Amino acid sequence: LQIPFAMQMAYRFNGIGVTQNVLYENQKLIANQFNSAIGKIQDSLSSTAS
Amino acid sequence: EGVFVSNGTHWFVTQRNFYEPQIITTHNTFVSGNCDVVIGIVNNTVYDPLQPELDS
Ligand SMILES: *[C@@H]1O[C@H](CO)[C@@H](O)[C@H](O)[C@H]1NC(C)=O
Ligand SMILES: *[C@@H]1O[C@H](CO)[C@@H](O)[C@H](O)[C@H]1NC(C)=O
Ligand SMILES: *[C@@H]1O[C@H](CO)[C@@H](O)[C@H](O)[C@H]1NC(C)=O
Repeated sequence: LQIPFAMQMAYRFNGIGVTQNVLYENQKLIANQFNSAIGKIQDSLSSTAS
Repeated sequence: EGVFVSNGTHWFVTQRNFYEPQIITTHNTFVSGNCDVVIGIVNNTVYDPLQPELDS
């Protein structure tokens, strides 16, 4: 069943007991923290095999 | 709890897993701050069942 990704993330916040408005008010911060955190995976696995 | 929904003329609130449309009210919804912060927010009336009780 399709749903907009920002609303799926608001439900996944509401699942950990953080109220939905915390995501919609901080959506740019959360998107930037996520995009940056995936960049560190890409750089970690690129940097070393271990 | 639930999600906001429309079919191109009215806005309703439903539970997530089975279509059950309700009028949008101060009982079905909570406030947080002003309009200008939320991406994709829409303009609709929210009903308040106290106001007809004060009018009657
Ligand atoms: C959908 O469209 C019909 C015709 O305008 C209307 O009667 C109905 O209340 C609307 N419901 C929603 C969810 O928009
Ligand atoms: C949704 O997509 C349309 C283009 O199809 C765009 O004009 C609109 O600004 C977008 N709205 C949101 C809330 O992202
Ligand atoms: C919502 O309502 C306000 C006040 O009537 C208006 O300034 C604004 O342009 C409206 N926005 C939309 C998306 O209709």
